[PDB]
Amino acid sequence: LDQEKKIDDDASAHDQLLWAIHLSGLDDLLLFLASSSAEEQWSLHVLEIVSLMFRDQNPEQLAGVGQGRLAQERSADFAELEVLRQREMAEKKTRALQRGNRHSRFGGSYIVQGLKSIGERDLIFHKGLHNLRNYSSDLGKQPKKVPKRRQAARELSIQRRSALNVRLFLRDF
Amino acid sequence: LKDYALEKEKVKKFLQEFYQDDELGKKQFKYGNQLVRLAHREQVALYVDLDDVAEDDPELVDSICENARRYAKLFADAVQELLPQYKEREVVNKDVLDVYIEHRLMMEQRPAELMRRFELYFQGPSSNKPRVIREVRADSVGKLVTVRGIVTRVSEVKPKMVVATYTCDQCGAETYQPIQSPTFMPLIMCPSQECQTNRSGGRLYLQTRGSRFIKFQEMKMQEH
Ligand SMILES: [Zn+2]
Repeated sequence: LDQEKKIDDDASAHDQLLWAIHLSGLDDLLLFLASSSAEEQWSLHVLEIVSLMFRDQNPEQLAGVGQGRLAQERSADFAELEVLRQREMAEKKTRALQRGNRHSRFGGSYIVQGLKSIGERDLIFHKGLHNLRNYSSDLGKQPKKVPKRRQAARELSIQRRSALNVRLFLRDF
Repeated sequence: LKDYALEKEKVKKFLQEFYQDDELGKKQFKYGNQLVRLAHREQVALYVDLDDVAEDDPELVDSICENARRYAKLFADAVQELLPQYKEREVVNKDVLDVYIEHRLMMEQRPAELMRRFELYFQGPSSNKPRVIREVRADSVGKLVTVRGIVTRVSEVKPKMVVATYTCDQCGAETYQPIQSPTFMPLIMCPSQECQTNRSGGRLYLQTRGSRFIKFQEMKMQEH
């Protein structure tokens, strides 16, 4: 859990292990054991080795690997960076409009005459005039603790693009 | 010691019925004529003179001098209970607190200390000779005293909170907190039944516009 924070296109410990298998040539021995009719007794073992080897990969993404991938992935990384930045800028501008251009201790209170409060009296609004354009009663409410039984299941791992050498080796394998 | 319920009625009788002659022997009720102005908000400070009180009850003067703060509160309560009797005009609202009180009254038609915009003071009796500062000893604690001295330090006029007015964000109700002590605890969460029974979590925002402030000034007197 400490060192699973590796960023994509980097050699994780599993990637380095697969590279060790590749350079040692045990991968070819696994192919031999899988193709051999005489040594069929080790089929379940070889299947488990291959499963743990291809643990992290996605088939279509792996099949798309090839010679010209470095330029493609570099340009894709730059474009995705700009897309993320533009989204964050848009959200920041929307929040800056939702709050006013006055500091938070700048006072002022309003009565929204049509809106009845939880009682019969008219709603008194304190969170600034800017918020009444998109007023909602849950502006200041704390969300609720989902109890342990009702907590939704979460996906067990993030996907990371492994090292390109290991991806090419796994494609060839 | 005395029954303050009866003392309040005695004070009402004095304020209603005392009279003095100012010009050509004509009779005027000097305190009724001022209660009219207080009711109309033409006058704010009422200086009641215990030399006038002495003309028909020296025992009341002794009680006031010996327990002044209690009797100051009693006189203020009596004056507030008397002003509706002397109402005969509509007030021109000039303070923003007048405007707020006007809308408070209309919404109630649709906080006594809050509705109380006047202030009452004892002008001391001449039988009480003026003391020096050194003569204001522990025996005179809680008692009306006249003291001569040199003013040597005066602060700026500051706003002293008298009645803090809050508004709730969830139920839209006003809450009031009279303040007697030199310090007080601000209110955080709404104590209204609508918020409490529903566990609404609505909190209170102080409204200086609706709260009552009074001019306050500290000074130091020094001996001659
Ligand atoms: Zn409330």
